[PDB]
Amino acid sequence: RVTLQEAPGTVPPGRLPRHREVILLADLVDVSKPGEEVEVTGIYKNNYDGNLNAKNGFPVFATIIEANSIKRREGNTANEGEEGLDVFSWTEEEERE
Amino acid sequence: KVRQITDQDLAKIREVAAREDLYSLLARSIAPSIYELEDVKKGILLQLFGGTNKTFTKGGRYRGDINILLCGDPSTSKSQILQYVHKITPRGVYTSGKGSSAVGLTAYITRDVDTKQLVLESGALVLSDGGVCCIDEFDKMSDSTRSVLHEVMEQQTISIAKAGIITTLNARSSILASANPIGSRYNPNLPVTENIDLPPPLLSRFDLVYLVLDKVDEKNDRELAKHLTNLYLEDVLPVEFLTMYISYAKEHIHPIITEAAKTELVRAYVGMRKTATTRQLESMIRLAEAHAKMKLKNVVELEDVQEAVRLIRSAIKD
Amino acid sequence: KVDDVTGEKVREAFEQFLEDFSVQVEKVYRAQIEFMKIYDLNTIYIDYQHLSMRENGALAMAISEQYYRFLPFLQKGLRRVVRKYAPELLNTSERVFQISFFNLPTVHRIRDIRSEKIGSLLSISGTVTRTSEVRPELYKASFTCDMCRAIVDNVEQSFKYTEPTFCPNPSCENRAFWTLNVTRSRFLDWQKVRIQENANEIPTGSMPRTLDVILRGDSVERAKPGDRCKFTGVEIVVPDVTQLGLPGVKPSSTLDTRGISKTTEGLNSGVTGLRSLGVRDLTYKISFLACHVISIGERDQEVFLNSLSSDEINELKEMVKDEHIYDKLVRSIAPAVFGHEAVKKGILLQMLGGVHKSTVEGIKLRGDINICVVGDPSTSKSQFLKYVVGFAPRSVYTSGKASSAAGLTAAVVRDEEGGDYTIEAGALMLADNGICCIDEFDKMDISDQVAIHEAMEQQTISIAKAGIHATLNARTSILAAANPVGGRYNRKLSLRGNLNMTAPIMSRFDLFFVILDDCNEKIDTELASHIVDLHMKRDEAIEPPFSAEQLRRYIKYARTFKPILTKEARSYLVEKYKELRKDDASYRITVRQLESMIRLSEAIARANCVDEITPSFIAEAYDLLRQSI
DNA sequence: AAAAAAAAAAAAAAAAAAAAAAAAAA
DNA sequence: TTTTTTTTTTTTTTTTTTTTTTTTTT
Ligand SMILES: Nc1ncnc2c1ncn2[C@@H]1O[C@H](COP(=O)(O)OP(=O)(O)O)[C@@H](O)[C@H]1O
Ligand SMILES: Nc1ncnc2c1ncn2[C@@H]1O[C@H](COP(=O)(O)OP(=O)(O)O)[C@@H](O)[C@H]1O
Ligand SMILES: [Zn+2]
Repeated sequence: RVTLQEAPGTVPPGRLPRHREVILLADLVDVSKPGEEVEVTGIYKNNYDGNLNAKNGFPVFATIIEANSIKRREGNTANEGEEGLDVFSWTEEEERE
Repeated sequence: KVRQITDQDLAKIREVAAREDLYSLLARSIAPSIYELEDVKKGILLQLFGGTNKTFTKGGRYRGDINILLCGDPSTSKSQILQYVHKITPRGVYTSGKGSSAVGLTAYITRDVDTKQLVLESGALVLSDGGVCCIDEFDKMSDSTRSVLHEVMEQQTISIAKAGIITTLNARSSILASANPIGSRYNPNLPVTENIDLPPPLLSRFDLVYLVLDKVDEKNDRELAKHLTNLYLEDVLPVEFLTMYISYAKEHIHPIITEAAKTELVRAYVGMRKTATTRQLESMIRLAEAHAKMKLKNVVELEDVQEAVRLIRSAIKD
Repeated sequence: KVDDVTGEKVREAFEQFLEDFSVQVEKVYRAQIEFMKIYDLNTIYIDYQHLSMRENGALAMAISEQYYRFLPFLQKGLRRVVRKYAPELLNTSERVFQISFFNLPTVHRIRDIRSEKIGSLLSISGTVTRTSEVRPELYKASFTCDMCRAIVDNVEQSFKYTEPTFCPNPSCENRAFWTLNVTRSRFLDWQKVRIQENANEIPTGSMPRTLDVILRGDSVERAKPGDRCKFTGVEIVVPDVTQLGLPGVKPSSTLDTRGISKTTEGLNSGVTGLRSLGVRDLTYKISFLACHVISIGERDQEVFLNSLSSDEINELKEMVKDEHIYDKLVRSIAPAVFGHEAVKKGILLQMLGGVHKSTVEGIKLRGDINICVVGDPSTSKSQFLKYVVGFAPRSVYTSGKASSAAGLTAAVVRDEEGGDYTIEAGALMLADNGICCIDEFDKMDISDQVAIHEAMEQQTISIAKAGIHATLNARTSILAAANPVGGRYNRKLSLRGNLNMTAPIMSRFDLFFVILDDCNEKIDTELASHIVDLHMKRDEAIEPPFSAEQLRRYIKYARTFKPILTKEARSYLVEKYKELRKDDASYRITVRQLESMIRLSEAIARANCVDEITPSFIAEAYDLLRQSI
């Protein structure tokens, strides 16, 4: 399990950031590291929490994201173009070239 | 435990305002204990009314508050003068500038004590909105908090951006301050800048600056000691008329300017320019319009501008 | 089943009000329903004054006094009206509708909140100090019996998770053990905001009072912290659900981390007796539920031409036509000052701006103009800054020395309510895509002068400390005001000797403007006369060719253009750069000067509303550069 | 009437270690 | 001037134990 805060660049200047929880299953563990900036494709879900209903006072639900795809964007400004999860990886014809 | 003025109050206010010399009477009333120093009392009486305030769409808001700085030899009676003007004014705060937080005069986002929550607490400049704020020990105020006053005396607003809160408040107050020099005397030979230990812009932006001097004079020393001992010896001053008159003049009255003020003001400024910055003329206008609010009127004339220029040139004399 | 009679009268009266008002015969509310049908909206707006004239307030006062009990009938009547006049708004791709009231006659403060208005329709005002996330609230629940597998739907919930009691089939006997069908259930947006009293309503000595306002539906995120907002809605009361028997063991009978007040231990009157409570005591507190919120404190040409009206469109195109327009614009800037036309021209060029370009290799070319204005005191240098901050959008004002920890770039501060390191905003950061007006630029701290070495050119701030590492964004133009060293300008020393800035920082300023006053008998008379023509007539003293709004519209229209360079313009540019480099002799002139000349040429071209650049523009930019060196 | 299960009851806080600022001086 | 000096600021609770006394449930 990991926690994603909003990136400082995306956050409007002077406002508090928001955070969410992400569940990483097998084959996706230890890919992301604490401190990096990441892009996650996943499914947005809801669940019932007793404490959340007790504190707020209304039947509100908790949300969490089950991660499907992970792409690293730490230091990358070429995200404007390019296709794929890793732009530093090659195919067979590219190695032959 | 421990407003809504009646018509009779209006009538008595009118008949008192019909006095031949209203200037000197409330000159002596504000500080009964203070002997001599009539000129600083004149300036404070003019400050307590303030020139008219205006904010037109194109040019924007123009200030109508008078700022006064008292400084000089260390054992005069400036602190008692400030504590006198504290009570007369309706809404004001008397806090020294010796220490406290760097934003202690403005908003400071603080954690609530009773509940683990967030509270926005305003400072002393915001809490003196629409009145006169008295600062004591101006020379001990820290280099980092000084800049705060700079935005207060320039734009009359304070902005806070902390803990996810970005907002602006309103200061719109008047600054009366008292300071002390370095050493036991203010030697006239050296100029003002070295003694007072204050940045040139901060001293410059004050509308009136008064120097209080103490020289060993037999007549003055005897006269001072005489009335001091007479006060200690056990044997024309209104009590609350000033507060009601101040409120009436501040809440209902708005003077205007006529060409009679034009003719005197332009030539007076030019004659002063025969090192008077453009700040000087906007200082004369404020003082003249504040004098016009006194001796209750609805328009300025020659007497008000003459008194204003006399005051601002007697200030230059020191 | 027992039914109500007054509720039926209110329901039919609301239907009549919706169907019949028509006062502008326009059918304003039917026009609104048609607009919702075409735009697919989910909320209606009803004005109180409009309702304040039908039935002489008999319906309005009935709705106001008992809004809580009359809302179900109002929605029921709205459903019939929608069905009769627009069936398409009866189903989604049913839309849970909302009714928004506004324009109430009187407003209340937070300290007028008493328990005798609970359930009534009110309007309040306050300053927002905290907002939360947009959480989903359970509106219409759906369950399935564990044994029968029968489906129950539309189980209303008030303040806690409520499951059904009797199975749909009386043959089944089941009191519990249901399974929520989270997919079939309907949800809604939910937000909690904290507000406090205004600065004027606070007494001389007071600890500010607070309140909890609930925003729901389409009203989320419309209130931002630090702003002053007027809310309107219904005053409700919220019980403590923890002692109402919440299903899970997670509540654990009021687990606490802090100590409750001993003063109100037994003093807070709690009611007992109810079977659900048991031997417990139920407690209440007052909160507010809001239905309407108000606040009381694109370079694409085709889309731009759509918004403006026909009269505005014709006026703008007639404005563009005249060839004297440029000479007029420099006169419209800051009409409340005397002289300094060059400063006005520079400010206008700064506001128009230059084009931003990106190379295939990924390096960004700057398109922001920085101006520095210097001179001896009392030269009206601080009036220009106020005019810009009042007239330019997304602009901020600041001084050299700053009291804040994040003085001008950024600071790293721990979370007040979280377990992470956050980043505060300096004046440079709070001005992204805007102008930052710096005053008293001389007395800056060296750790800030070195910090601005990145913001002026790369337009970024990059920090790396123990807590956080980030590359922030500061794409801001800078207008700076500075005083000469020593107090007064010397008319034989250069800009360098009189100023204190270093060559790195000095070379990053596009324009330098030295403004000097002179003490002669005649000009002083004109200046005094001009400054004193004000204070008698606040509006007729100054007369510019264009008002503030016309200039503000023209700037936005002109910024849509993006000029290009012609064939002869490039040759003239390289020739002028070579001549300037020759005249310098490399100490003050670099490539940055050529880039700044390109930027100034593009801005001057944007001024004339021309998409092509003529060598006359480069000549003007060259003259402007030469005038400041 | 007699079993099996399920929570309340917490409370507490000084004393030390590490890191970033905002004032002092050879 | 770049060195040393200096205040100071959150850092804290997620855990416990077997009785003793309550409600359900054959
Ligand atoms: N002109 C004066 N009239 C009356 N009392 C005076 C005068 N000058 C000095 N004093 C006496 O000297 C003292 C001045 O103290 P104060 O001015 O409050 O201290 P500070 O110098 O810190 O402002 C007062 O107690 C006052 O009685
Ligand atoms: N047209 C003008 N020409 C010269 N001075 C003016 C003009 N209009 C106003 N002023 C004066 O200039 C002042 C603006 O402050 P300014 O001199 O810019 O402060 P600083 O020089 O410290 O930045 C105002 O107080 C006003 O009195
Ligand atoms: Zn069943």
